[PDB]
Amino acid sequence: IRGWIFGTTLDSKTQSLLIVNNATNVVIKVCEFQFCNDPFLDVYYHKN
Amino acid sequence: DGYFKIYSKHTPINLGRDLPQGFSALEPLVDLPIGINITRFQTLLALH
Amino acid sequence: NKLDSKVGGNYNYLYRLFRKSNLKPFERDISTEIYQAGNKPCNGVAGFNCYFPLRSYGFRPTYGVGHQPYRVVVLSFELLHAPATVCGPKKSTNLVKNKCVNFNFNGLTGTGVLTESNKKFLPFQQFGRDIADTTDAVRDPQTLE
Amino acid sequence: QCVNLITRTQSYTNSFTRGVYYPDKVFRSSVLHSTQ
Ligand SMILES: *[C@@H]1O[C@H](CO)[C@@H](O[C@@H]2O[C@H](CO)[C@@H](O[C@H]3O[C@H](CO)[C@@H](O)[C@H](O)[C@@H]3O)[C@H](O)[C@H]2NC(C)=O)[C@H](O)[C@H]1NC(C)=O
Ligand SMILES: *[C@@H]1O[C@H](CO)[C@@H](O[C@@H]2O[C@H](CO)[C@@H](O[C@H]3O[C@H](CO)[C@@H](O)[C@H](O)[C@@H]3O)[C@H](O)[C@H]2NC(C)=O)[C@H](O)[C@H]1NC(C)=O
Ligand SMILES: *[C@@H]1O[C@H](CO)[C@@H](O)[C@H](O)[C@H]1NC(C)=O
Repeated sequence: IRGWIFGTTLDSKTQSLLIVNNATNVVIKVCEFQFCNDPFLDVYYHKN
Repeated sequence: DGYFKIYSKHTPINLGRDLPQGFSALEPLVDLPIGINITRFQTLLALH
Repeated sequence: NKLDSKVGGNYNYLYRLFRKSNLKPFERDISTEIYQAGNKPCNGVAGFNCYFPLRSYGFRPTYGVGHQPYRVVVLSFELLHAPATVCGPKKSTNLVKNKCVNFNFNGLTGTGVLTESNKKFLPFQQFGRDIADTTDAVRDPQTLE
Repeated sequence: QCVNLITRTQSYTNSFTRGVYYPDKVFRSSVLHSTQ
């Protein structure tokens, strides 16, 4: 469990707040995001 | 007033049950004025 | 007008005549959706007596005085309650203890003796208060004790 | 990549004494403080 979305409409019609955490430091941004009905994070071993 | 306030805590707990009877207050940790409406929210899961 | 007005006009200074209700304090709305100023559902880019936000001012230099551009800045701030980070060009003195002095800490002026406390302030706290609602302890802003 | 995946189910619980927080950034000790 790592972060949150907060907003009024979540579909880029108006601005909305995103909080994301990871292994160190957090990022916060307020934007006209078009979120996905399921916002989630993937972290995986990239061979390259 | 357009200001988004974040408070938090963590506490070790013995395996009676989560949300145990007892006490601990949340300290303020982050603050930021988004200057927008909020009506709804969700949370980011991290899949492996 | 000397730098924001133009003889062709400067119609990029948009303002909103219409909103479904009055917004609260320090809130800006930039959504471009049609407003139902007609009694029936105006949908899409147009409708009967219906609008987007209002057309900008004719910011033309000849318009006349009190009616041309006026650049405004409003400085909104709070003070005397919390760990400060922006202030006036006043010099710090050295700190003296166990003697009666007119102190000032981050603009908190007063008269008293300053002493080594035994108080565990949490990092977010600048001032400590009493039953009479007056400051009886303070965290020095140069060396954190 | 607009994937659906989250299967969320819920129950209900008593939050006995939890979620109290320091109401303002002023130090206070050995006192009972009434705050709204
Ligand atoms: C947790 O996720 C953070 C992003 O959500 C991530 O922050 C990003 O870190 C990288 C590497 O420091 C930055 O990349 C930039 O680094 C320099 C800037 O001069 C350039 O050489 C690069 O081309 C690139 O621009 C990102 O800018 C930075 N993102 C933000 C929003 O600050 C953290 O590093 C992640 N933490 C861990 C432990 O992985
Ligand atoms: C913050 O965002 C909220 C969601 O956009 C918004 O609430 C919405 O307000 C409008 C206007 O009151 C409602 O519109 C409906 O109002 C009544 C029914 O309640 C009808 O007469 C109208 O035809 C229309 O259907 C929205 O339904 C309402 N939505 C919710 C979830 O409450 C707030 O007004 C916004 N506040 C600010 C300051 O921007
Ligand atoms: C005063 O400013 C200098 C330069 O930034 C800094 O090295 C010093 O630590 C400051 N004084 C105190 C008491 O921290």
